[PDB]
Amino acid sequence: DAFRLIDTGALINNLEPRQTTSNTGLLNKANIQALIHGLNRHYYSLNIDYHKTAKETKMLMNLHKEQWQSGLKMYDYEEKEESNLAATKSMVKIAEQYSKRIEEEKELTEEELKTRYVGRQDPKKHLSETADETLENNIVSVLTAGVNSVAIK
Amino acid sequence: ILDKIFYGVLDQGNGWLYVYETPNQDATYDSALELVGQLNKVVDQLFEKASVLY
Amino acid sequence: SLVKLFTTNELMRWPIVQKTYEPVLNEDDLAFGGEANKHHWEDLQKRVIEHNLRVISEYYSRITLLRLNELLDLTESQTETYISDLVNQGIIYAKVNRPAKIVNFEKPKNSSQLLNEWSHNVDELLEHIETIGHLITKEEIMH
Amino acid sequence: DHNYIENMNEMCKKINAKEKLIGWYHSGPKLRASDLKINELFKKYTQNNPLLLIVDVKQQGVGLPTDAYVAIEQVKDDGTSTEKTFLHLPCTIEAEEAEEIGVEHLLRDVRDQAAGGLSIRLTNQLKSLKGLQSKLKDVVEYLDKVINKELPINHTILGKLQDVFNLLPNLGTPDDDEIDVENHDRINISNNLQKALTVKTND
Amino acid sequence: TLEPSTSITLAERQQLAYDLSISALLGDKIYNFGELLHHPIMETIVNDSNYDWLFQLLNALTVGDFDKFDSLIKVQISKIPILAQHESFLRQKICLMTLIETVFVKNIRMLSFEDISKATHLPKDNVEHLVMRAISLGLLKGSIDQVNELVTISWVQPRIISGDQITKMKDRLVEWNDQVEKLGKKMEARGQSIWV
Repeated sequence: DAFRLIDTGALINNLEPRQTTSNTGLLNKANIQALIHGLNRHYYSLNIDYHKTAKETKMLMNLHKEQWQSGLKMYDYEEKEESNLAATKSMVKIAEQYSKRIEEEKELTEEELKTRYVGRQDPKKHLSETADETLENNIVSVLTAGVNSVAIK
Repeated sequence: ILDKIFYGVLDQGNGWLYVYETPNQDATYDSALELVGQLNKVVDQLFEKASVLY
Repeated sequence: SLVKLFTTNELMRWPIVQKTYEPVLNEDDLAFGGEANKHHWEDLQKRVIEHNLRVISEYYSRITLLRLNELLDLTESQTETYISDLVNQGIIYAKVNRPAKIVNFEKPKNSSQLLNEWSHNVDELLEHIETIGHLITKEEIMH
Repeated sequence: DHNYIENMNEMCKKINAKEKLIGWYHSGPKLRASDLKINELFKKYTQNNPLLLIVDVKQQGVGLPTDAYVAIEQVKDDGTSTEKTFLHLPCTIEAEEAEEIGVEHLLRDVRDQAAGGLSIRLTNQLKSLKGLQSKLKDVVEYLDKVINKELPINHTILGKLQDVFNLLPNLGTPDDDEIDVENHDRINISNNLQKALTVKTND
Repeated sequence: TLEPSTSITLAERQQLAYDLSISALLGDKIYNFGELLHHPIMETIVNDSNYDWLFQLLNALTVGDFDKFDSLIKVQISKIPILAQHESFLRQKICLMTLIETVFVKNIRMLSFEDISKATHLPKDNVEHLVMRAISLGLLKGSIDQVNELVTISWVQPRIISGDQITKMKDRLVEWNDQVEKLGKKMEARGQSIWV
């Protein structure tokens, strides 16, 4: 945060509005009590913006030589095996919760439905997210193996 | 062989004993049967609930 | 020359090494020499044949049984007995076929094993074309 | 101005006395064999071989604009009576905790070196092929010049290419059979998961 | 690192060169026969009486001609008694040289035993000794299958890259350029919708 003194003289004659003229008025007001008291009775707090050239931006942004090469680098295959097995197993356990849920859960009063049938930590949604993340990955996995084989030989 | 303690097969007309020490079948495919298995129960339930709409 | 022989992987044949060391090392007492010691000289053969087998498993992945019997200068049945005994000690991993056709020395390749190795081969070529390029930049400077 | 370097240095150590002189940056574009002499000057001050870190300021391409080179004196099999030379060294980038958070605060891009979702990585597979092609092409036209335009026979370059041909993949190996087993596994799991999403949306 | 000074007498310079060649014949892992000719030490005097039979043995080994080795060897073994006492070492080098040459230039990484036997002018019994000796020296690594009568190499030791060979590399890479390239096109075209 950045600050610039105010003169006591300004505050005594109540001439302080001069310093806060023609502005958007966005002031950080985080931190109060003694700190804020001191600030109001001594300095003025105003915004900080960060300006940078696009030359600077690009140098920083650029990463490794091996960055643009990585797609033919591939995971060790013992880990892909492990991952395939973990996902099939996990969904099974949340699927139990989901079957129990739609036994009933067609009455009334929203919040009660969620406590009765464990609609909190909702199983349908948590399952839909895991199922898809794993599905997309497995497309990437195959894609790399086939390409590696064929491109090189 | 039948107890399973070397679990192989006896080739009678060639009078040789084949021994295979391969453990039980791949885990991954079996775990798929369990996942698909649940899903059938999910669908039966889904149709009853949906009967009201039809 | 004896110790280095038994720790090198050149194939040595019992009937040959025998004649060699008879007028030199067998004269010397202890282990060889005397009458008690001549009943120690005998065991030496065994040690040799079993050191040949250990090398042979690693180098020849498939070898015919018959060739092995000539090389070790042993009868077939005997040869078969020593192989079984060696697999037992766990030194080597082998599959012996009693119809006396072929002896297969094999290392189980689980699916992972071949794939991971192959993984490394692909990665290293990627690294090689990039590095080869770095040193090519330099050659332009020199010319 | 030699003297300047010593005067600057002592104030700088007060700030942080961990730091030591280790070499010099050169503002590119590109290596010179006049640098060999330059390097030697710095070596007087330094207790380690000075690093010549060519930070190229022209930022050509999106690839790293650092090559690193160190002056080493080595003997060589050709006949040369000791050669003095600059050997390429691998350049990577690491940033501190303090530094890293500055990089991310600055950036406002969507990013695409993230290699995150199906979309970024979809691009990334194509990007790598063409990445390779450009490099490969450079190797190829360079080989023509060696046996036609009398660029020296640099035995090191050729020597390295042998590993590439020896460790090149092969088909009809029982590895190839192995890849097919894996391919079936991954498509298999893909289908069970595909059906599983059909159920959720239908609810 | 030899002083550029020519103060070291020509007689001394040749004499030492001579020694290297003799060692290299009788060695077991040296294939720098070509290296010597690319170094000044031999390069500048190639007319001397000593440098007839001697250079010729070396070029004999390189191409793996056993008829050329035989003829020379009869004469030379007599002249120098060193080669007589190391008769076995000298006989082996021609054989070793030839098996590795053939494995390098052949692009397939398996070769039948029959090819080696005729190539090397040795019976088939002697093939199994030679591959075994070679894996042990570490010149090559691989496996021996007697039931497909193949020897599968999996590693080759670095070698000088002759002129002719520089041309070969270019060829393998040109072919691999086209493989990369044709593949990239399909994949550029398909899935056009998404590259963002």
